[PDB]
Amino acid sequence: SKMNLSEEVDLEDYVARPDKISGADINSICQESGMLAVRENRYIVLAKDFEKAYKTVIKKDEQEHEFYK
Amino acid sequence: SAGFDRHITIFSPEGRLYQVEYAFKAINQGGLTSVAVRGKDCAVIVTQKKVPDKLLDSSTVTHLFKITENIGCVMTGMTADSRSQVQRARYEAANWKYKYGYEIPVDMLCKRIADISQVYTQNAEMRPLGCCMILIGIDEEQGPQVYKCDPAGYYCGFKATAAGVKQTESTSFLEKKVKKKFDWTFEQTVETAITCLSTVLSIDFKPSEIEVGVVTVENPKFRILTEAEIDAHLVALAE
Amino acid sequence: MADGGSERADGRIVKMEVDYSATVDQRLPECAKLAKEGRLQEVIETLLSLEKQTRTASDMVSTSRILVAVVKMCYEAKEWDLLNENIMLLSK
Amino acid sequence: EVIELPLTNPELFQRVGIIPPKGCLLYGPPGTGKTLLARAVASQLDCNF
Amino acid sequence: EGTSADREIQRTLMELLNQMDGFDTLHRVKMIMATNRPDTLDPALLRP
Amino acid sequence: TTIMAVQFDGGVVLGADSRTTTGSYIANRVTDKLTPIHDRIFCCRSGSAADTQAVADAVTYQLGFHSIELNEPPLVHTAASLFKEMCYRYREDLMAGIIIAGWDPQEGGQVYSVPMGGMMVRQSFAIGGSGSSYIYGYVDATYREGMTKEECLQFTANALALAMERDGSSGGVIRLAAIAESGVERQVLLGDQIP
Amino acid sequence: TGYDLSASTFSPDGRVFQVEYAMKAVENSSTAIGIRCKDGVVFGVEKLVLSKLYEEGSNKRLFNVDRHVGMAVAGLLADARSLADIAREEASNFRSNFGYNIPLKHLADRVAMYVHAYTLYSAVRPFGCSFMLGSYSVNDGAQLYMIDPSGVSYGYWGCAIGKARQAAKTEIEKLQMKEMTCRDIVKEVAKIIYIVHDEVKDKAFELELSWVGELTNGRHEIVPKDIREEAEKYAKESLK
Amino acid sequence: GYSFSLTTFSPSGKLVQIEYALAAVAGGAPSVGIKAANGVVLATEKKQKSILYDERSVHKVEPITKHIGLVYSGMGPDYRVLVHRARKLAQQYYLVYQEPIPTAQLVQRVASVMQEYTQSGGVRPFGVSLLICGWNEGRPYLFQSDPSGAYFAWKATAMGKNYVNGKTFLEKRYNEDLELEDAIHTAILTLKESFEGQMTEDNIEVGICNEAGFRRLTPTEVKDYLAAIA
Ligand SMILES: CC(C)C[C@@H](C=O)NC(=O)[C@H](CC(C)C)NC(=O)[C@H](CC(C)C)NC(=O)OCc1ccccc1
Repeated sequence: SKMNLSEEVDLEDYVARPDKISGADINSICQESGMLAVRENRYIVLAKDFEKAYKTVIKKDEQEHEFYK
Repeated sequence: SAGFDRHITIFSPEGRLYQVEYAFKAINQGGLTSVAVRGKDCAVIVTQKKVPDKLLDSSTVTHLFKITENIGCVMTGMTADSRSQVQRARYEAANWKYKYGYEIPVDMLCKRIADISQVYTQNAEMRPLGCCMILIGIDEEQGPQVYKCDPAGYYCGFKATAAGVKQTESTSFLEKKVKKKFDWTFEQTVETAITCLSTVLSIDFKPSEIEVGVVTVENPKFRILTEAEIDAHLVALAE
Repeated sequence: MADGGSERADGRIVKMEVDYSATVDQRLPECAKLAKEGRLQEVIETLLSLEKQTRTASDMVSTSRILVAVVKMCYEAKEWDLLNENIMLLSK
Repeated sequence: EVIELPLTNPELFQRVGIIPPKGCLLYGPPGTGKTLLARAVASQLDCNF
Repeated sequence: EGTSADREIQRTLMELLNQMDGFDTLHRVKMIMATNRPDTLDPALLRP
Repeated sequence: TTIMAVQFDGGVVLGADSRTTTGSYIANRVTDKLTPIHDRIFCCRSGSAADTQAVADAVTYQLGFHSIELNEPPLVHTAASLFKEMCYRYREDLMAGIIIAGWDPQEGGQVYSVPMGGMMVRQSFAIGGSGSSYIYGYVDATYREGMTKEECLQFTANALALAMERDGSSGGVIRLAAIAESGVERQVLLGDQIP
Repeated sequence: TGYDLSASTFSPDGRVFQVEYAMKAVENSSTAIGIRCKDGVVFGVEKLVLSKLYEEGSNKRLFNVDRHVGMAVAGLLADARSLADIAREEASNFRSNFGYNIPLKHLADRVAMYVHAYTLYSAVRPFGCSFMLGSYSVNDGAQLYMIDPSGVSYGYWGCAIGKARQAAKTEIEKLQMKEMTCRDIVKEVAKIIYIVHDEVKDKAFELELSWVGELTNGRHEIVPKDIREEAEKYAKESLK
Repeated sequence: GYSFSLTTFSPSGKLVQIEYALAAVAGGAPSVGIKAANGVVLATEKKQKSILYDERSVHKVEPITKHIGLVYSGMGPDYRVLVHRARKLAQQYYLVYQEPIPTAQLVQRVASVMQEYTQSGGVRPFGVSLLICGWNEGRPYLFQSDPSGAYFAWKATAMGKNYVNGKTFLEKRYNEDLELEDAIHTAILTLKESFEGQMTEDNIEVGICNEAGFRRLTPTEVKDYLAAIA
């Protein structure tokens, strides 16, 4: 509600997707999605901006060594 | 955690193996990167060859090694360690013909090479070996096959694989390319492999630096591409 | 070499004026030799630039003597292709 | 780019609603970007740091 | 962190995060942590 | 049973019969005595089927490792030396006589005869087996220095054919192989060269 | 660093310190220079006389691995003599089983494997000596290889092992090794050793020169006396 | 000084190194085993780190004998070593007694192999946990062998990340009079609870041991069960 938002983005689609997203992680997805719009000079955050940040936030293993499964 | 299993191959709180994890880092200590790309009917290995001094033979310094007529590998890691693995892989491939009456499947060479590595981790009195091996060969009923093994003993089949200092970025370029639906022909696979090194390193290397080894369905033998052939591909991709 | 590049420019400028278009194609290997040459990496680049400058005159010919704006696009990609063989880290 | 957008227009960041990023980390090899370029940024923004 | 002296600097870094956002942010001043000097980088700090 | 090798300037012509015999029974009327030890090296085997099959397979494995290890085509002299070392070491155990004939770039087409003792001799023409005793005269009579591959192919087919007729052990089909820089051409003569 | 003590233990970054400590001892040793001329490979060692009581030829740093192959060693001599024996054995077995004189490329790979094995096991320290192998064959031509204490072997048109490896390599690059005749090359080797001798710091030194080539008919004989004397004269005049 | 060796007793309780091995088993891909009235169904989460890794190469659910199958949670290299040894012991039993090894006996023999590594010395214990399944004696059998060498039988069990969440899910939905097909649905559901992503035919590998043998389900078959709910 604080950010301008696309006004066409469906926030529910991101919520329906699973993953162990903490409150801090959810804050990162929203803040990064707004930041990505600022980087591309868009005053209104866009649906595509949310997905890229969402993937960035779900870094998950990120590194790891494959063995240790 | 650190200060626990740092000096021995023993378990740590959280079940982490420090000495084996350090071995993956030693592959990067080599300072070289390799990329391997599978194709509709082709498997291509590309590596960067750095000649440190003019007074050194380009032919002698090769990280592309044939293991069997139909099987070739690229070794990334400490040079001595890479060569020891090559002798073991050649011996195991030869035994497979000697004890089973047929040539080793590329999948089977990896399991045998990985199993030797795993034993070194479980039992002490051995350094894990600072090298990673990528094996390319054509298997009837499996198509061209690209396979990779790790110091830990992990082995896997990869549509495209990279190793060395730039592995993470190289895989990232490969991920975008692989995501594209189009399959890659011999020209495209040589191009994708060379471009992957080019984008990751930004060298725009001359024909001498890149060493390319290719195995094809039409010519099953592993062939080390000559410098002239390497240049012809390098000029064409630039257009 | 700088003397060779000046000779190349002088030799083909007359030929280019006489020829409809093939002479630019004829001087393209000379451009390749200069792109390959890295002995100076500066004067050799200017000789390549002189060849590109003759290519710009050929584009003026392409708009006028040849069909207007037909081969200029092909030459523009070709000049980019000449740069492609030796990018030199986007320098020189 | 990251520093200039809030510095030129904090209100534009406020319209987006994202807090302007407080800081960025110049991780780099020591001396080459640590001994030098530490105060070069001050000239880039044209102010003492 | 140590018996004689603990990670006071790490506590200061957490305090710095609190100072950077909310209580002390005005005049569009950027508190850039442009330093490769710290051996350890806080993961929470890395968060956007 | 009957095995023979002749060395022309550019290669070697190797031939043998097709009979494996237990007593007076023929176990196989169509036996390939000649076996490829490597791409351009072949060995014709006489003596005990089991002992010959084993030593040949063992040498093929050792030579293959040596060639990949050295990244060079294998010399015939090494291939003969690998067969000789095994035969001499296991002389009492094995009952095999082998003719190792192959083309090597360094020394050209060459024929090496390892008798059952494990001795090794390089010979312009070598004949071996039960039938060899019968054709010793024809071999040292019709051999002329500088015979062409076609002449050598005719000589082997004729000499093996004459021995096969005399020796009960040797009979059936004549298997002929010519090894050269180009490679190996294998022909089966269905008992031709009748005299 | 704590992790430096065992050859079996990798450092956290991913390197083995024990292998590195072996190389530094090789660096402390007097330089040995080898140049691959088209007709064979010529080896010279800056052997350092000590005490003067020791008779000439004592503590030789040049050894014959096989009649064709020859070796120059820089580092602890005792480790080198052991390596020479391992190589002499490998050459012995090769002629013994394969029937033909060992290809230099294969002998170098085998001796390197023995050096490599020492690095992976805690009980044995990694070898502390670096050696180079040179031989001449009609089939393979002249061949030169250098093996480091970590068991890494690669071909070199010219190579130097010891304190002055970098200084000597710069001098070696100037020589036209690809087409130079070996008899001329021997004189150049004497000069390169004399340039890197640092005689004031090293006091007395004795030059050892080894020759394998078409002139030597594929035998790694020591350069005949007088041929070395001329090379010594050429180097001394060039120095002044 | 304790917790660095398996050859020394804790100065009060038990050797810590075996417990650390259990920690590595806990850091593993989720594995769910559901014994059912007519069969045992075993499953694991197979997610490649990147799209490049081929999903048709190394297989997490691997047959050990015609009627016996194994699944693992823990370090992947260690699993292959015990997958080979378990298969070999099954063959040695066939040669000695001309009968396929009973599932209970195989677990005991596999457990003895795991215990040997836990024995004193440089050797470190296996970091894998196993879920042997069988249809021997006309009765479905599901068993677990831990790195320590203890063996237990589970009506349903989970190992690897979120074992507790899976076990609690199993407590709520597992009955006893359920056919293997119903058991397949429950096994897929438990993995879904701990699945960080959308399960796909490639993502989940499921293996069944009915009264016919242990057959890993074909990728197409796994997709049909993943589809239509579950
Ligand atoms: C290498 C062969 C192709 C040559 C072949 C010629 O027929 N030789 C033989 O076949 C020798 C006879 C030989 C001693 C005269 N006989 C055999 O190999 C036969 C096996 C048959 C099924 C083929 N008998 C056999 O091996 O068992 C008795 C024996 C065991 C060891 C040595 C010699 C004889």
